[PDB]
Amino acid sequence: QSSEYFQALVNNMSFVRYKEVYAAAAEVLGLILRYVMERKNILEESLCELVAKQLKQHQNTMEDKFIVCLNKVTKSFPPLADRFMNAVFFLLPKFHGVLKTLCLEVVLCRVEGMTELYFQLKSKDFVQVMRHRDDERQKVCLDIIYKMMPKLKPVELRELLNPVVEFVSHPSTTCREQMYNILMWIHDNYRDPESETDNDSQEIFKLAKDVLIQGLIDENPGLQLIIRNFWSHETRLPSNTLDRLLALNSLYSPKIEVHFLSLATNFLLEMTSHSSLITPLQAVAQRDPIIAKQLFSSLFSGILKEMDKFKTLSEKNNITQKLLQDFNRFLNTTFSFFPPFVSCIQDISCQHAALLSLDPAAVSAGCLASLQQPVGIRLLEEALLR
Amino acid sequence: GVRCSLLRLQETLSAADRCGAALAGHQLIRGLGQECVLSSSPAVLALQTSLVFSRDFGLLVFVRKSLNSIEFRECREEILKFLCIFLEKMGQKIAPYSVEIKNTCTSVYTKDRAAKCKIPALDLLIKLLQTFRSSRLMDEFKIGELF
Amino acid sequence: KYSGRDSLIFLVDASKAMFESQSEDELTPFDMSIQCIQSVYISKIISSDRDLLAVVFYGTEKDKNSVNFKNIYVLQELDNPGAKRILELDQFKGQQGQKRFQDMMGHGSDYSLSEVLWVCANLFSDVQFKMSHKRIMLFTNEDNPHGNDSAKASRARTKAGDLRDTGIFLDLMHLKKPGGFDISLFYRDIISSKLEDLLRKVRAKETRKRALSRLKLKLNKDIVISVGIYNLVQKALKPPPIKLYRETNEPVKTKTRTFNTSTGGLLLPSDTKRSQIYGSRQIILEKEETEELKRFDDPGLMLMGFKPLVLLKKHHYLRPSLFVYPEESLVIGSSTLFSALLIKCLEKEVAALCRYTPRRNIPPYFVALVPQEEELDDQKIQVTPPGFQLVFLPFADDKRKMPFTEKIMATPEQVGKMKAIVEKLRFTYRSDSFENPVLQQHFRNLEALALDLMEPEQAVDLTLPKVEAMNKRLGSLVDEFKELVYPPDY
DNA sequence: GCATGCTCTACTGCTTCGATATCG
DNA sequence: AAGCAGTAGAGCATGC
Repeated sequence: QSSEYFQALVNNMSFVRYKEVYAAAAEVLGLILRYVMERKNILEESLCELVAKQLKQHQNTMEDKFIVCLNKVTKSFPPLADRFMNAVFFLLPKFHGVLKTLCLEVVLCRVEGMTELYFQLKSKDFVQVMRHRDDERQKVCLDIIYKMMPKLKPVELRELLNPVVEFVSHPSTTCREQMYNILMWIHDNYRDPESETDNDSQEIFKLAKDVLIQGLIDENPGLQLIIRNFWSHETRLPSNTLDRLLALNSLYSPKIEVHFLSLATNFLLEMTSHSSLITPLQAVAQRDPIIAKQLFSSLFSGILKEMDKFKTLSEKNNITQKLLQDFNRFLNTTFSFFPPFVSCIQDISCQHAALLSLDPAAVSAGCLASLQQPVGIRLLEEALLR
Repeated sequence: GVRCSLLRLQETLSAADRCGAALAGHQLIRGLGQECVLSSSPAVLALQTSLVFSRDFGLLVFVRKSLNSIEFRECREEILKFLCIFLEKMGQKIAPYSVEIKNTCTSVYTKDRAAKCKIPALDLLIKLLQTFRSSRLMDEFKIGELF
Repeated sequence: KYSGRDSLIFLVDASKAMFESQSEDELTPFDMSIQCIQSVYISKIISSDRDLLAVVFYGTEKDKNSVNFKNIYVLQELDNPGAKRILELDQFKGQQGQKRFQDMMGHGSDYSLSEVLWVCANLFSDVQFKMSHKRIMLFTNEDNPHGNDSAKASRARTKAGDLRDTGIFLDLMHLKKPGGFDISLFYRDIISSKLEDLLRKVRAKETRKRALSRLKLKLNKDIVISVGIYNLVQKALKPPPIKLYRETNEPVKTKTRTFNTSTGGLLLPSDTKRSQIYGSRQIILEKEETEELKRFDDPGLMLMGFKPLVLLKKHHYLRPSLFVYPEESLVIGSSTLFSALLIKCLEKEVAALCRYTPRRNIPPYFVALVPQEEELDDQKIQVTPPGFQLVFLPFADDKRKMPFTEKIMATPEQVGKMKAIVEKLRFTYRSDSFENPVLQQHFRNLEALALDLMEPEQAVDLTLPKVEAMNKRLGSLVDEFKELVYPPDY
């Protein structure tokens, strides 16, 4: 008879004695529950409530093996948290060790079929358990945040992007992979086609722009290749010829200028299509800064000479005024001075007959502590003429 | 990168909630024990032993302060059993910082109550006097009063 | 659990009407609630002084908590009872106390809902000790806080279902708006009036359950049975008199030594011996020999045959009688033999005799073990323990003797008059309630400096008899009962 | 075949509270 | 007497 078999199984699960026996009991209980969940004919509604009464009898007199067994059961069975959601949210505080990881790994599988989720976790001082240097906790909490973000309000999303973007000093490429995935969500979905609904809904766009550029000097390859394949897409930087250069200044962010010249020619040369010679240039560019300086400073003048046909006279004044403004912004906002960059802007400005009036109060202040004085002297003398 | 957690530990204790100061001190002293033993460049090791040893702020004065309590036991215990690994990362170059550690451990023994922390004070004194042998450096410690 | 404790959240209503005098001029229910709160804290400061307490007012204008929801403001965190916390809770009496509440928060708002149960739950979800009881004594009056919208009531009863999921037990103290059972509204799918008990039946007690000894009884040499030896008349007295340094309010923690052989110095306890002196000759021992000569047996109980319950007279005792019971912790399955031996002792009225050495080193004493059976009815009336009782017997020099040379007769007329007197003075003895005069006046005298109300409350004596209430119960038979057969007449 | 990296549960020991013999 | 933690003799997997 079927009504004694599983009863012996679950009464053995009640033998709270050894790390092998009840763990294996909960594991294969989850497996048989999953196969009868797909095999929805009969015999579920006895043993579900049998292990449920065993767990309810378990809970009050013992808790450690209760949470271990519930984690083991919901490791392969989703909906047996619905009878214990207030239980797990109740005794989530004031556990430590691996057991808090067990609670959070339980609650990961039920942050989809929930209503009014954020109040409890905000009451559980969640900004204290996103700031403990264990690794599995900090991976699983970002993994629930990637699910509990797209039901939230910006007045708490701005509270949530304040302690999660202190993870740009983190090991473990999957943790920063989650971190540069949630921001890749948030910048993709807060593009605001003239919404302007808040200060906070335009605050998190800025502090999500700040990291999706600063993560281009990652101390790992491949993870950079993810973000580069994202940036070389449509609706990030357009791809005719000039619009990439015209938008390419705004992702400056002087945390990166060391790499910025090599990155500029990299994005500029990515949209390329007597072939074998252009790819060794991008091979040599990102180790020797000097030939990167020369390549950028020659591509620039080539484009700005071959645009006399296209984008005619009434547009040229707009483009030159914006580029003058942007070069002013570069020289005003840099804090770490880079000589084969400072010389690059002051060696492309001293050729075109609209950018010579660059910034006489800031050019000298750059070239006096950049120690690239004989291009600043040449720039000011050529502007002092004509 | 250190002295941030040092001043954080120094300033977090004065107000109430004497379990929050305990957990924060546990976390930050674990941070110091992670981020000071890992370094190996010898001038920077001298920088660390000149950073954690200051006459106004530091671990010695922080453990001097809150001994009139019962809530700062775990952090003080971690400090007093961390210093017997810090006396073995370095050596007899600590000798002009010795008598303060001797007086610290002597008052911590003759002032506290629980032998969860009273024994590690005698552990630091029994490591230190075993190290610094019978020389000129035994005339600072008044053995005639210690006995 | 033995070192487990019990919490208590006191929830006080203040929105509109409980602050009202009910159009009366006797007392407001708000100050009645503060009377009850201050009395239960003045009781549990000395009765059970390790429980966890909290007090929360709901519905007001401001809000200070850890979750920042409206109309919820606490004053105390879950903690031990603090005399400073009751010296700040006693100021909310009278019109000026009501004014003080009104100018530190006021009252009145669109008050709470499920969210006050939420802040009770998150008050419980934080303290890291062990919990056994978790009760909420709500102080409110009305019987529909959902008097306009049904979603409030639906989410309130769902939230009460989720609080009974983990099982937090709430049972309010309903105030006397009709003085009793008339407003029987739909406040019944939440929970599963009497306040004079909480006002004064909790004066000074203590609560504990330990074991005091876990020994074994040997019948022949090889019948070992594991027993626990509990005590049930604790013979309590006052907490100890700590010494204090004068000005800075600190303890002393003094020391002691021995030295001075007219040379000075310090002598260790290693060189110390014991001695006794008779006139000139002194017998000298070491302390090991002194503690050695009180060694006669192992720790345990030793069977020495049986006795019937007829010779051990109740004139004989020397000890507060203990109680013994079998436990299945050391020797597996000995309660089976204990239940069988209990059955045959209650069926054949027999009682055992034993030799007792409780601690690991003690001279023996002869005890007698007497059977005992429970009493019960439907109200879980558990009043007598099922098991054995230990009466202690004297040995040799205890029973002294009187000079024994006195015997006079009497004459049977006074038996009926004395029957009339004892039936005038007849009463069933007790069930409790003969509380301690010295300890009661001591704890009230400590209370007088604790809360500084005005003075020592004169704790009423109860050991004295009501002399007038037995004078008038007797009547004017006193003088004939003196000189009916024995006139003094100088 | 000797000297290290890595788990492991029973033993023992300190704290907390309560109870009993002791000189005065 | 309850209970609370943490050491440590005792084995397994591994290198020279």
